[PDB]
Amino acid sequence: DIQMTQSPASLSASVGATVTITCRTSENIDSYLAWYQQRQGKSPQLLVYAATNLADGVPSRFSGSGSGTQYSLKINSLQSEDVARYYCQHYSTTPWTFGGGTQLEIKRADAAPTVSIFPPSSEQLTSGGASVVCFLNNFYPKDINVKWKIDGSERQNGVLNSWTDQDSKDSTYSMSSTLTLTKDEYERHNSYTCEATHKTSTSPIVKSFNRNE
Amino acid sequence: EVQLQQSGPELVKPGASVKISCKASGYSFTGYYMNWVKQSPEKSLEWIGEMSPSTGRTTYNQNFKAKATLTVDQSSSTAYMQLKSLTSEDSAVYYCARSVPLTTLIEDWYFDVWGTGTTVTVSSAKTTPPSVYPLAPGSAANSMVTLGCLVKGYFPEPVTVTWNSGSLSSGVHTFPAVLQSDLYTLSSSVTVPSSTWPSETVTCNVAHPASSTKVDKKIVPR
Repeated sequence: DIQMTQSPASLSASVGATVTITCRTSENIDSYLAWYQQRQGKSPQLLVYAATNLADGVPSRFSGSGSGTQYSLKINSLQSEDVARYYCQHYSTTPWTFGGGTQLEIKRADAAPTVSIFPPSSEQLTSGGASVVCFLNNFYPKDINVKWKIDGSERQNGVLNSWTDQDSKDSTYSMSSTLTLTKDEYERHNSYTCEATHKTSTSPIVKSFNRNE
Repeated sequence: EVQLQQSGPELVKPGASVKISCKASGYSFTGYYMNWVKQSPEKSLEWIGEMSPSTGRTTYNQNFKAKATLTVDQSSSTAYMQLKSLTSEDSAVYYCARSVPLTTLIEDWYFDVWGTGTTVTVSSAKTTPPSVYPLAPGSAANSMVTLGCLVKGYFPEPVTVTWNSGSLSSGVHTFPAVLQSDLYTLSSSVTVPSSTWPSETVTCNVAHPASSTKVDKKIVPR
């Protein structure tokens, strides 16, 4: 098995930038190499074959080069629709193998999160469960940390977080954090706080509600 | 024009087998090789093997020799892949992918058209329908208001969420599902002008095909 190593794992650049992704192989593959793009939630598409041949219909800002054990994919004037994972693949000796992928993001201006917090619904409380949800929406850069506080004490157990991929219109990220408790433990307390650290604020971003007040 | 329509998502028990289909359109099916690729949850890509739809001739990645069997039906322009004795390692998205014509002297073995993908889940966890919970504020009159739906305690993936039957799509954030103890939680937020809510209806629509369930939840104040 030929090892295909891509770098960097992650790339961030401004719209209009020229960017280069590299693929290093364990053997001289004599340019028997393909590049693919895959957008979130979509099937891959072919960009380049024989290391340097642009697949038909592919935008001309894409190009490939290389020889021996080192190959590159280049995008001139990066566009927001270029946000995707990129993979190299050899077809030199069987079995054909792929690199681990490179994820490209658009670099934009810092954006502070819009934070909303929700107490459990009456519906959920009837089941004997209680989820508190925090949305942290439309922020940039992606780096964020969320902590939950109950009556001021940090709570870590029962916390589930997920992040959207970068937005195709505004290039921001959003995050959702859900703390699930029992109805019983939820009712023993008053103050529920979603607390974030993000580069757009010096101090922690604090969103709370009082059950009830 | 060239399309490769694959079969639906699968939940299979950790001993069973599954057969995936790949229907070809807009080209001469028996004129080009057909390949299969695994994509692990970690988003790595693995070549499983190749089949010739014309002659039945086949080449496997030796790592999949015990796992995969590739088959064909020329009458319907459909290629198949069966995966035997499934384990957690086999939970993945599987793609069929077209390569070059059988008449190529050229040495270019690229995958130029990829299928729609078939997600395979292997586990002993029980199919469970979603609970859908409304997320509404308690603040009255920002100029924008954020509403949400929390979809909890379901298995397997996928759940799909729309707002107002898809007619409300700007300002929506639907978050990737998170697994805990064999059950998923997903959320979705929607931001609307405060002039439009609560004076107008906002509903999240949740579909969970695995459990044959659709839920609508109107978001009301308080």
